[PDB]
Amino acid sequence: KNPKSDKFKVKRFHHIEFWCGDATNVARRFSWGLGMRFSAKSDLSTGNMVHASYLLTSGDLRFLFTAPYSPSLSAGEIKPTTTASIPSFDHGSCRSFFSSHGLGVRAVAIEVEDAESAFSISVANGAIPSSPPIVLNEAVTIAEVKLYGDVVLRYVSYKAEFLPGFERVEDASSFPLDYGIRRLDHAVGNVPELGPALTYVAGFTGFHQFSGLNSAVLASNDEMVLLPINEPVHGTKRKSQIQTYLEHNEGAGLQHLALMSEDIFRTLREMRKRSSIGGFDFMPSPPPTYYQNLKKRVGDVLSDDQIKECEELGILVDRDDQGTLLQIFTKPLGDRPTIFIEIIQRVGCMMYQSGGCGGFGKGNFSELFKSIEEYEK
Amino acid sequence: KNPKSDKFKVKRFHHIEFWCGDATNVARRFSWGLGMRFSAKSDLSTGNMVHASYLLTSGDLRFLFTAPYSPSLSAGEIKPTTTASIPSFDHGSCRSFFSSHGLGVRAVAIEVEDAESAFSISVANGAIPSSPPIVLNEAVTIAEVKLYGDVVLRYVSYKAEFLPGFERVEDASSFPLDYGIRRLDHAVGNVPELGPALTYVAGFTGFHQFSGLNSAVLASNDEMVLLPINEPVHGTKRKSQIQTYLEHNEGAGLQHLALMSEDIFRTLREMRKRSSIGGFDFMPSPPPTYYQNLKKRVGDVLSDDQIKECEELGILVDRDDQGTLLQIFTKPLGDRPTIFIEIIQRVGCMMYQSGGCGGFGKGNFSELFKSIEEYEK
Ligand SMILES: Cc1c(Cl)ccc(C(=O)C2=C(O)C(=O)N(C3CC3)[C@@H]2C)c1Cl
Ligand SMILES: Cc1c(Cl)ccc(C(=O)C2=C(O)C(=O)N(C3CC3)[C@@H]2C)c1Cl
Ligand SMILES: [Co+2]
Ligand SMILES: [Co+2]
Repeated sequence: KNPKSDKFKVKRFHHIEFWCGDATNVARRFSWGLGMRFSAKSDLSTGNMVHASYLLTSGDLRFLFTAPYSPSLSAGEIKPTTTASIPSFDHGSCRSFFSSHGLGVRAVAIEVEDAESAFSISVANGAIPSSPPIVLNEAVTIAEVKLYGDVVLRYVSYKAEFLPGFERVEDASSFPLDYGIRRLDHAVGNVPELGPALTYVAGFTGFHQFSGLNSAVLASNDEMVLLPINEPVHGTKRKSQIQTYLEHNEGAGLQHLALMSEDIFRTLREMRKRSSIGGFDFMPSPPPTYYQNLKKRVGDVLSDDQIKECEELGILVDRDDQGTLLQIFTKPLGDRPTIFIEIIQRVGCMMYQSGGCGGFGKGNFSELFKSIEEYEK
Repeated sequence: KNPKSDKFKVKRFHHIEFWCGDATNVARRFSWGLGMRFSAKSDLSTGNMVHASYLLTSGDLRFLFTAPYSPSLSAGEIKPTTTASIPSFDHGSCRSFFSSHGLGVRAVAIEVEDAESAFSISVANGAIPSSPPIVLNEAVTIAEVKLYGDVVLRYVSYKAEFLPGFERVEDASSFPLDYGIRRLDHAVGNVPELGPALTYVAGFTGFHQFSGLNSAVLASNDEMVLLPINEPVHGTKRKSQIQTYLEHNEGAGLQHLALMSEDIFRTLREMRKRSSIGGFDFMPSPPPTYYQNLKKRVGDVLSDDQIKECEELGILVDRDDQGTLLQIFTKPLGDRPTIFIEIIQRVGCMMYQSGGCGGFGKGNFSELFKSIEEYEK
């Protein structure tokens, strides 16, 4: 059931912004690890005396990496005279965020029809304002409300190239890496209490509802903006990974980003080639029994060769009543056991493909448990 | 003239420690960019609840990358019960350093015969103590004094593998990258006033003395520990890069690290291959006239082919009365126009090769000026 109750017109995920201590080194690591091209910058070389911001792109996926300069470079400026390209940026907020949480997502940005209306309607419906709507070069409007923890939901709307004040990067610096990643599929938050988090976010957006944790997914009208939220389940034998996250992150925050690949086998071949030379590591592969048991579960979707390819790369597979899900998880992206990345490809639900086709892989919890147990053998 | 006036026995450069906001992403970027292997770690997986520290090595060169965890993970500990592997580490000092200076070198570490004696003698001769000598697992002694700005000179001595509490890394994670870099040749500081900086450092070590700036080099007895220091020259047409450094760094600090290569042509081929895919960029190449003029200056040292190889890679060449110097500079390593890296190879002064053979390239200032002028043509 989809009531289509969005309180304002939402289009697609637009970008994800990481707050960093040094944007250069994080961006370069991510570019090589994920096969994303450098495509825009806003920094000293573009007149920005406030923050260094570098944009990576792969297909429609946009990762922004931002770090503060010394406040002294901009101590003469005031907000009317600011050289910052992202007016919501604040030196103190950024340093407080990174010292508290370490490297992580500050903003989940969605493109909307009218960012000022989205902000006003959100706040009228309980959203905690973070940064009021600001019109950038009479062309782009940006506004921010609190989502969970110190993560904001960022609204962006365009009258008619990332943001004003960002320059496209020189093609010499812009090497066309591409491992097949094409768009953000979902962005997941960890909170202490799921109920109040859902009530808050669904309250101001109108988004509808789509071991160790309880979870639920909020979705926009066409279910292309997908925001799962997790809470820990206390008192289990194995301590909840959600609780470990909250402890190491100093509270609620973004847990994982799911990136859709147009060819998950190629993406994982390419990423795994680079794991030990600057890229990303992957969680331990499931035991061979998991792949033995995949014939009975998805034998009608993937051939024996395609499932063998999954076993090589450590891919996981799940299936709902509508489609099939291929997925795999990186180790944490930084020092702390907090944020990680999921690579995903979905099969089925063709009308274009409908959002969330195949679910989010919750069947893989019991199947992995069963798998290791019967693997022990 | 070399008075050999060291006030304590100094061996070689031991390691350079960067203070980071996220050690993982910086270390992985540096590993790929410079061809250095991951060889030791101290972090949550080794029982360290205080800081994440990752060691990269290439030949004898050791780069350490350290970032703080949430203080809450170790809030129950006291210094006697600390899980930190580097006892001088302090959460507050580290966060203050990175917010003030951004990514940069916290410690220039030299190996000495007796770190406690070096500390005591240094402090008796004017050194400002930073961290008193601590004996680690009855095996290694570590102590720190202020060098300049918030950079410390770190003494390490071994009774008889990096530091106790560091684990060698699993060979799967340890990919044997190597672009030919073999050791640290010199480490350079920028200060506001050269005179008082020299008087201070030469005062407590006994080290002897070996446009836009004035500079001087302090050296140990065998001139294998080499510490150049720069000050800005004010009032020139083109603003001093030393002054720009001081402004963007919020004061004195480490300007560049010079890394000796056993084959600078191979190192630069390998690094330049990776510039646009996660590695390091290099400063703009000198004009062809510079390479035209190299026949008259070093035609007896490098063949026409070897000088052509220099022109391809943008290498610079200088020469004193004792040897020849091949050098090239990266763009800044991080967001701010502060720290960069020099790659170097020295030819001549064979006895082993004596330290500083060929100087530090100060002849390249006037030669580059002349070169661009006569290039304009
Ligand atoms: C480690 C692991 C496995 Cl074994 C399987 C799926 C995912 C995953 O991506 C999740 C989401 O996107 C979501 O909404 N989830 C809820 C349970 C519905 C899961 C947590 C993860 Cl992290
Ligand atoms: C941009 C540039 C050029 Cl054009 C040539 C050499 C170096 C260099 O490495 C320096 C040192 O190591 C040192 O002691 N130096 C003093 C002058 C004696 C220079 C600055 C640099 Cl940065
Ligand atoms: Co997911
Ligand atoms: Co130098």
